[PDB]
Amino acid sequence: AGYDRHITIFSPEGRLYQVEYAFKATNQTNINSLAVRGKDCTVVISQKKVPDKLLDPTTVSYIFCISRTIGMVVNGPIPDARNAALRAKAEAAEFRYKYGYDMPCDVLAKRMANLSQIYTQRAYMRPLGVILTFVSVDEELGPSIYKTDPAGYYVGYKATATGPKQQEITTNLENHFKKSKIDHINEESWEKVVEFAITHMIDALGTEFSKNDLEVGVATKDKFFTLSAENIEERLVAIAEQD
Amino acid sequence: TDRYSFSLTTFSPSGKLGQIDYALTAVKQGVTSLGIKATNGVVIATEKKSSSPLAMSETLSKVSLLTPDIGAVYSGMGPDYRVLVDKSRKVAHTSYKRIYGEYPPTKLLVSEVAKIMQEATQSGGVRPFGVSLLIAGHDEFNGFSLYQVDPSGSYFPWKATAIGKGSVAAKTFLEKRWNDELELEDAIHIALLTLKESVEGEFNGDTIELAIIGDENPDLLGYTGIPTDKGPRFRKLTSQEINDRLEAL
Amino acid sequence: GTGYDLSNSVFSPDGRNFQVEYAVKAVENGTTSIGIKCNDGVVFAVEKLITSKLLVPQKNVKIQVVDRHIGCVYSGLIPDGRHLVNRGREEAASFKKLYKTPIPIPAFADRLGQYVQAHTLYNSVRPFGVSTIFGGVDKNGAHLYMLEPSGSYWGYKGAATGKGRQSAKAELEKLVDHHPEGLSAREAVKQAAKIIYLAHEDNKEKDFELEISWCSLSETNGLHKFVKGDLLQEAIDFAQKEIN
Amino acid sequence: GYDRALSIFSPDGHIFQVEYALEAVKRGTCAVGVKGKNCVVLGCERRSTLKLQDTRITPSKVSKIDSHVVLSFSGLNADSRILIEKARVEAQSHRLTLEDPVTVEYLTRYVAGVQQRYTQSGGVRPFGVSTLIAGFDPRDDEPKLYQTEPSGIYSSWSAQTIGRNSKTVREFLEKNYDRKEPPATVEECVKLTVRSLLEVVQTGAKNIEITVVKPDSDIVALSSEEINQYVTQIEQEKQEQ
Amino acid sequence: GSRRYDSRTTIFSPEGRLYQVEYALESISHAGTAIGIMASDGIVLAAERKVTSTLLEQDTSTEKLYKLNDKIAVAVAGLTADAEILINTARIHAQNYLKTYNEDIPVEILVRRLSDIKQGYTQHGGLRPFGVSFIYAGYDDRYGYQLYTSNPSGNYTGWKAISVGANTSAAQTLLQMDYKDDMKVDDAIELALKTLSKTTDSSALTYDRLEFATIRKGANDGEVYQKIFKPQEIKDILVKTGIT
Amino acid sequence: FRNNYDGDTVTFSPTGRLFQVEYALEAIKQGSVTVGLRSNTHAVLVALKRNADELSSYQKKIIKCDEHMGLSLAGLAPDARVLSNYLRQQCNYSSLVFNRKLAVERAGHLLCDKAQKNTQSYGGRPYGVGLLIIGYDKSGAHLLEFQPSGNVTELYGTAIGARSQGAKTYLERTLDTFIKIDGNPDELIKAGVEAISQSLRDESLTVDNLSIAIVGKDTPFTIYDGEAVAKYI
Amino acid sequence: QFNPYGDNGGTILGIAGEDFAVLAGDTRNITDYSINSRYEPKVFDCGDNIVMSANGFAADGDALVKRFKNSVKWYHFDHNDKKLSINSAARNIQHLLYGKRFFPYYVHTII
Amino acid sequence: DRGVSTFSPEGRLFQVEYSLEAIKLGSTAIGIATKEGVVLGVEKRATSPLLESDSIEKIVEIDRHIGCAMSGLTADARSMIEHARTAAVTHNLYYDEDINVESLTQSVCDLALRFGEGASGEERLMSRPFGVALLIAGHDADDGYQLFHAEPSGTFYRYNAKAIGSGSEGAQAELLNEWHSSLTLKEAELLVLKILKQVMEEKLDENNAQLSCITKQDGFKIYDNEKTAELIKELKEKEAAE
Amino acid sequence: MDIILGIRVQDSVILASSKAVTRGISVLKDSDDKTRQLSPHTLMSFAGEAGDTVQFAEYIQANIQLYSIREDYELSPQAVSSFVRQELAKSIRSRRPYQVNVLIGGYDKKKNKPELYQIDYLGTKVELPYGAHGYSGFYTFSLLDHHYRPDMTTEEGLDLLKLCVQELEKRMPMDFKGVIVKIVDKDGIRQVDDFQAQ
Repeated sequence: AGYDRHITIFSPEGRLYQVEYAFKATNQTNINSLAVRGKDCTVVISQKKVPDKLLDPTTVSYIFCISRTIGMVVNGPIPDARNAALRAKAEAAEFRYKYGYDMPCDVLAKRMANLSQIYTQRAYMRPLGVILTFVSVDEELGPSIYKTDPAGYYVGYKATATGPKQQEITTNLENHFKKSKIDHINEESWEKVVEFAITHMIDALGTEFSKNDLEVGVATKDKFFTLSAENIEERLVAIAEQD
Repeated sequence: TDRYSFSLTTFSPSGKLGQIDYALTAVKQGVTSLGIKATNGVVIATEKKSSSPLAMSETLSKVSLLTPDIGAVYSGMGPDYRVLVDKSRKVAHTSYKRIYGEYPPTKLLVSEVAKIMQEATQSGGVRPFGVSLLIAGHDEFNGFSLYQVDPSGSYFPWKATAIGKGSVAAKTFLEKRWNDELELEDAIHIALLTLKESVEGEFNGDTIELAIIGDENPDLLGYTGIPTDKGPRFRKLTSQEINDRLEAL
Repeated sequence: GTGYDLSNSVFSPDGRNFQVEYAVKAVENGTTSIGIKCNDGVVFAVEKLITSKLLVPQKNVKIQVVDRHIGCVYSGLIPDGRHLVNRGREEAASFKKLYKTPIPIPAFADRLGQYVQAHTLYNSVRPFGVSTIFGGVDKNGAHLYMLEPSGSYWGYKGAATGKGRQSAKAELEKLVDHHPEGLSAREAVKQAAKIIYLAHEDNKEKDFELEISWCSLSETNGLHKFVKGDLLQEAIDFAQKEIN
Repeated sequence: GYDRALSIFSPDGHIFQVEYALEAVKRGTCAVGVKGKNCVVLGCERRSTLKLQDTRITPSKVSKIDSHVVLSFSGLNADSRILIEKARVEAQSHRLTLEDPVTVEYLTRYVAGVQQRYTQSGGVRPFGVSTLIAGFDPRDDEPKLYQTEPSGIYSSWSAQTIGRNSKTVREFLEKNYDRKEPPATVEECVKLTVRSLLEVVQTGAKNIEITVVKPDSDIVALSSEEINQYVTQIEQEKQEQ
Repeated sequence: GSRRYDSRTTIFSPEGRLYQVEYALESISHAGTAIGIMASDGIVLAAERKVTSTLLEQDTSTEKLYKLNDKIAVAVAGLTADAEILINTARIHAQNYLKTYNEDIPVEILVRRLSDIKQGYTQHGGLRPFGVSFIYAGYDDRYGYQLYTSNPSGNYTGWKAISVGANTSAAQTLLQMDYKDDMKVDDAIELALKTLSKTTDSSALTYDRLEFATIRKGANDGEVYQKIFKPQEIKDILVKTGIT
Repeated sequence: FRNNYDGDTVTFSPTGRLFQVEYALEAIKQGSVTVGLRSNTHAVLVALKRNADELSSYQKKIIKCDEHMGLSLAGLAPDARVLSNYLRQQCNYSSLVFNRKLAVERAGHLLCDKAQKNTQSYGGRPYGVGLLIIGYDKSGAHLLEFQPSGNVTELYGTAIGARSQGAKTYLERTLDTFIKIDGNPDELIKAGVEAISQSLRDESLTVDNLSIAIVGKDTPFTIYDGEAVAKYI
Repeated sequence: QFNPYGDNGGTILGIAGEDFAVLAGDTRNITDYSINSRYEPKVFDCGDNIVMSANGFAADGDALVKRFKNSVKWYHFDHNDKKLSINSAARNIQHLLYGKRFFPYYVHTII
Repeated sequence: DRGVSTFSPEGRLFQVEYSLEAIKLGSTAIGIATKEGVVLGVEKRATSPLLESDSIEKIVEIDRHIGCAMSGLTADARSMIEHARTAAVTHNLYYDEDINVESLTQSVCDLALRFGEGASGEERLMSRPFGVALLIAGHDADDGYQLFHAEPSGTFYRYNAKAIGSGSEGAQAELLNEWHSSLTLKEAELLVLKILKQVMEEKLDENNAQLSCITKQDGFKIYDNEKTAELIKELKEKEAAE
Repeated sequence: MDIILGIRVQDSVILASSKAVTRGISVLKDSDDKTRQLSPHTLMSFAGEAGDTVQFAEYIQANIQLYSIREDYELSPQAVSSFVRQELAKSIRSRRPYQVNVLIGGYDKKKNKPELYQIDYLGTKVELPYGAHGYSGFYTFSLLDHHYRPDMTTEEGLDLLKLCVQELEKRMPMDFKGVIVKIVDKDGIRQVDDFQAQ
């Protein structure tokens, strides 16, 4: 009559409250993130909020380069975010050593999702309060987005969004794909795809952006990289001339 | 440092095992899935419940191949099912194929899956699995079979059954329509009719996952050369193959 | 029913780990300490409450060295800080053994990051009762870091924690604004002394002892060294001249 | 593994788990033992909640540890098997290294030690068993009777009982058994054993089993009729008076 | 730590009973009924399935009667999963005995082993007991036909006729009324059906809800035979006694 | 209040306190009084010993660690044994492996790190004893105060135990007088005995009751008992 | 293959008198045909009025003397500064040596 | 529940204090030291007249020069005695001499703290403290005849005289008055009997009371039932006078 | 090696074992009983490596005596032999295998038949009419091949052993100091004390 909400055991209704409260934890950083697929690229966008003037902005980041090919964005407290990062980086390197090819995006998602399921079932391990969005241009499946949560769930996406205002981004993105009647962003260069992601982010949040408010990672053939404040600024000048 | 070496599932004064009861409640909320056994095959089906319009439900397999002749589907907690599919596939090799040089018969693999679910019912520091499984298979000396596996680790053989959200109404629909002389093509027809009652939303090849355990597929083997290798009895129907059958419904 | 604050690795309904927040309370309860990043290094400073005339001066050293190039200072439960530096030293030695190079600062930060974070994952351990300020010089510039009991850390232009964190953070912010190009190591030593003296207003009931250490590429060759003698006295003199 | 301290002290200096173990001994069927001049007699009661059993295959309440020492118990039957097995092994181990069978004192001291161990080890509850251990030391013609309890304490008795209504039968033995002169005959020693049981047992055709151990590994279990003869005679002793 | 969530499965009530054992027995009293009856020339095992559907398969199913050996079989009342774990260790123990001594395991030895494993979960480990009761039917050249029972408390006893599971009180009265020592196996089969028929929680007693097993000595072979009754064989043995 | 939070060591209070550590500190406060002090040439330990009866022994509070080092206890005697015996091993390791007398400051750091571990892990309790360590190494005379929380502090003089506030007040006043007792053992012991009387309050200190330890420049760590302390009364 | 032993030469000699006892030893230390040291002390004061020498392989000899000195130290700690009687030392050294029965100290030792 | 080795707000170990209450429920034990030898005495306390009183062994030998008396949960003392005996013989094997009465005790007390439920430091596996106190009495060359009291806490006090168990505070009040530095061994013999007679529930005799001593010359010896009865007879006649 | 012989007749098993124990150039004992009683109706004789010989025998003795008490029953010779074999067959691939050869001589009270088992140090068990271990067999096997009949009385069996012992005393280099002879029948085990100068 009390302790079924403290550890990961079933409640009379068939629920795991520790897992539910872990979802709540993912919204603690108050940051929204989204991901979109281009013709041959994949873009992650995340908000960057630096409340302190004493912080070094270049270290405040929730995007991680897991391998040469895989990139990951995280919603949730940073200690948990970096816990998941290091594990994923280790898991990717180990995969390469044992199997002789680079770990595909969707497999690393599965492996991380499986690891979460464990903290869901074992009592001494608490779930991590994070949602992990893996992106790459996989050599078999093309541009790819895969996302895992504290429940141990994971699935692929045409596009995705995560954060406090997640629902507004999602229905905005759906409405674009109904009109376009296809599941990707029809553009050759990744530059315009990044431009699309920001444009459709502002539109759904109703807040303008400067170079220090955002954070952009891009995945291409044989490379994943994160943009500098200056590359974002260049990209912001392009969208301003559009309207 | 895990100090949880005691059971989390124990007996209450009434004799109930609380955690197993609660695991069954979780399965009850889960999406409806079913199984039907024909004279010349078995069919297992479920609904691909979309978590978002943006998600790609093709990447989410609710149906899984265990051995080339054995398949599985579920109701309840997806995560739990996924890791169970992984363990079951491995145990089929380590406890059977690596010893006897052939794939385990349906009853024994089921027995081994059940065994894994039992341990979570008793081992220190764990909760039961929040899934019920439906396993359809074929082995030379038993023919076609279908079993249900529960969170407690119990398994029963079924001629036809359904689990989850709308099991009660589905079981009643199956009793009316099942006979011991059903062909496979008929068993698929019934499966689609039963599932149409559970789905409120879109009912098509994209929102329904459906697999069979039937005849040997030589074109799906991948190689020719061994006469005593004729290929998998498990086949997942494509989005296109389901829609063809829905047009004559 | 509640009770989500009785065990370490437990989430409360609002997504928080209450035991970690309680650890912070022990940190806020502690002696104030700071860090300034300059154009070629880092400076560290700490308050030392003189409870009795029987405390031997210059002896109860709170600032610790990791390897030869990293300095660490912390607020809160002192023994927890030491344990964390002991781990740091092992972690650094492990790095400078597999790889020949002495451990990079971002690298070292994460090593402490993951260790502290590990103490928020299980109910059989307690979180750390310290916020830690550490940094030094490596292959590409100087770095300053601050690490919370949650395992959270960021890079800093200036950092502060403890009883007088308010006063300090305000003082540092004026330095960031007024000196955009950068402060020099020599100046940052003098300046740190003022920040500790001004942050003492909160704890001003008992007298204190100033302790400064620094790591500068052109002033200490990139090696962490303490400030003693002439430069230590000059810094106190500068702080005393701007406290009047 | 699991090492939770289950046997712990309470505010007034009691180990409640050891205390509750005795409550299981009180629940268990009655057991008695009286020592004559040249023999020890052990007596036990059989329950009759259900009577459709097979007595041949169901374990009789008096166990043999070695060919010269026996053990009877009151309490949880499943626990007692674990104690019996361990004592049987130690019995063999002693013959192996000392080249002589165990004394009754020693074999009791071992059992008592096992029980005591289970009262200050983590992850275990104490045994819900008290034992009566009886026999003769090798080359010795002097009778031995010992009692152990869940706390691990042991002592030797002229006469003793354990289990349900042992209070009432100990009462009987305290006024009847003479220290000046024990029962001189093997026959009259069994008489005192059945008499003391008939207080608690009810008129029992079964319900009472007797085992008689003499020196030099001479142990024998009495039949229904042999016991019945004592039952037929004892109840005719009262009617004359 | 974990102290807070520990059920403490293996401790005594102030009364002297074992909580978990008692509650596991309460669990079993709700399971399907099983019956064992010993005749002079063999043994009979019979079990009631409990709740079943029309669509349930009975061909492949043998969920309550399990073969341990060429000469020993069991009736299960309780959790099937829990039971299979115990059946499997007992199947192994029998083979170990045969490997070691080149002789088939005597029935009580196998029974004692299983009862000791059950007793284990009663004194140490911190794990819940097995929610299972067994009826053992077997033959050896020492005692001939033996019938044993074992429960979660690790306790075993020998029986001429016995029941486990649901309505044992009612079933025990009806057997104790009609059992006699000079019974023949075919009379014992009849008794077994007659008992179950009056203590069923169902409308009528049908073949598909029943499982039957006999352990005879071949009335021509001169050696011990086991028989698990096939669906049709129960259907036939049900018409003979006039239940249809 | 604490109820629910005094649980066990691995629990923080809402205010940020560790009650198990605090309750350990309380066991010291009810232990018998002991005083420490030093100049530059010598370091002095003075402990008042507590009996259980007039028929009992005055249980020893001073333990030798190495030829140059040792300590006094207040609180749980078993725990002082565990800690001193750990310090003996660390002193010995430094002698054997390095041929180096272990520095007094480094000895404090090891006890700190040992105590800290008992305050962060489930199952373990904090040590229930406070320690005064005197030593003479390569940097002159030293006196350290140990707290079960892990807190170590070097001091000119100090006191712990029952009524220790009188001795600590007196020592704080006497600072400039004792620190300059260089090259005279007796006159540092004399200052120690006058410090311990400020915490007496109840009884007169006697010949089989006082404990004295000294170490310094030309003096190895040695403990005086019985008729050997008669002069300082 | 690596050989863990060597011979460092030297000779020791002990004689007891009525109220005294002497323990002597040459100060020379050698390897094969080379002199390592003309003055390398081999007989040590171990405290408690005991003198000891371990002649043979000096590395095993120094380990043993170091281990006995340390044994004396702990005998004082564990037994309230009691003196180690020479008969007790002998027995203690027996145990020190026999501990390495299957990989021995190559010393002939006198106290 | 709440941890085993835990501190009360008063700064004491729960389990240890509760264990001290269990010793108070034990049978009385009384030691006295002289310059002719230490003397031990215990109350048998047979719970039933059928109990063969001489099987109550509450006095044990550790070595020819070290004896031991118990009080409380006596079953616990079996391993304590085992470790006392072993240590005494091991010391002899290692040093060709007798273990110091002092060093012998210290070793027993090292066991006393060896309880817990977790790992930090050196590993000790025991679930609860011992529920028994010990009196340890003997002689060595260094410090003569000695009497120690060893509590489950881990501490040991040397005593000129000590009582433990049920009527210990009453006995300790009497021992305070009756002890002096120049008692003869026989005067300490009668004393144990007098103080036992007083605090026992039963009328003291040769069956419910046992005597033991230790001299340098004859070692440790348990008094036989015929010898004890003579001293009780001697005591009764000396009480008759004044 | 020492002499370990065994012969099964109509209603009994007879075991004959050398009395000598020799180490180096000295005969240390001439009255050594090289046998153990495993149960009332089962006997085992043993020869081989110095220490291993008795240690194994007593380890087996204890194990069968433990079984006897546990089950209040005596195991058949077949059962006992199968136990001994398994024990040896285990040790044969261990760090230091037992080096003991044994003969098991029992009387199956259930079958009313004598049984003789020969098992060597490797765990090679075989049932035989007559058996021998070591160099003894090189003389006795062919002698018994000739003089053995399966229906002989116990008295005739002792005559047949005497013919082996005389042969071995004539043609073998070792003085094995005679034999101790034991009978295993329906009435258990007994020793033929007057075999020396019969």
